[PDB]
Amino acid sequence: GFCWHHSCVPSGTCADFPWPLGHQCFPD
Amino acid sequence: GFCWHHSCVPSGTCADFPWPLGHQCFPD
Repeated sequence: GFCWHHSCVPSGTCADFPWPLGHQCFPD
Repeated sequence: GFCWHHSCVPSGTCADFPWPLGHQCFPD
């Protein structure tokens, strides 16, 4: 997961970012 | 901006993260 700007997402989250990141997941 | 997985997206980009983080943009 991670925390951004006062909210967090859990382990195993993925999200679509602009390129060059594209689809990324957040193991912690 | 936002850096992850050896890449960065530029200032002024956004992404949809799961609740509760939701829709966020990346000032730097």
